[PDB]
Amino acid sequence: EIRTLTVERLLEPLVTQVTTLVNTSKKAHVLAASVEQATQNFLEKGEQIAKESQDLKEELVAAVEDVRKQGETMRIASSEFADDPCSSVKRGTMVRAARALLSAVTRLLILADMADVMRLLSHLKIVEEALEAVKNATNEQDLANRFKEFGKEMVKLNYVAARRQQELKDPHCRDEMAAARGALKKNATMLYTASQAFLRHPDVAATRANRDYVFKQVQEAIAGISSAAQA
Repeated sequence: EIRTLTVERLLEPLVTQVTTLVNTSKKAHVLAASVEQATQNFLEKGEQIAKESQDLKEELVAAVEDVRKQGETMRIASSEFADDPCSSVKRGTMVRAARALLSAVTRLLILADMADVMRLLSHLKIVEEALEAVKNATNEQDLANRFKEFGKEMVKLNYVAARRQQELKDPHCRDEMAAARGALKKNATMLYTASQAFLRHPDVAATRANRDYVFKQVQEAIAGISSAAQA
């Protein structure tokens, strides 16, 4: 089971059409027709997904093509089944074709989910590194510049993470991710202020300790986002 509203919404229609068709001459052709409809509009959504993706693009395209083939096989098998409903052999061919189709679909979706997660994680690593550079700055000018860079990454990460957050079906996961994201945002300001406090008083041990501690909180928050995002 993969939990994502996009996955569930793309899956639902096709799977229900197919399941119904597998569970039952004029009307059989109708069911087959519905399955073909579901198949083709799912195919639309799929090639769109393939286009939009920035990670694992080629693979997604291939997976879409594979869905196209299994869809054709399924159509043929299902019409030949429709023409002769009580045929056990034709039924068997149809059902095998159906399993093959759903499997292809499933592969496509799992691949896609993986692409999304990988985008998010890429952003997270980039932001983590930018904040580490904030932590390690040695004067007010370079601190300001590293924070400038961090901001530019942070805005990319924020939409991606929010999008992901919107996809999670389980509200426990959803809200957990919201808290990790809030914590990251909060700790970025605290990191900046702590680094400022250290630069202003490098003599005082408390400041270096607090800066270090905050950066640890940042790392926890980031880990928390990636964890909650992978359900």
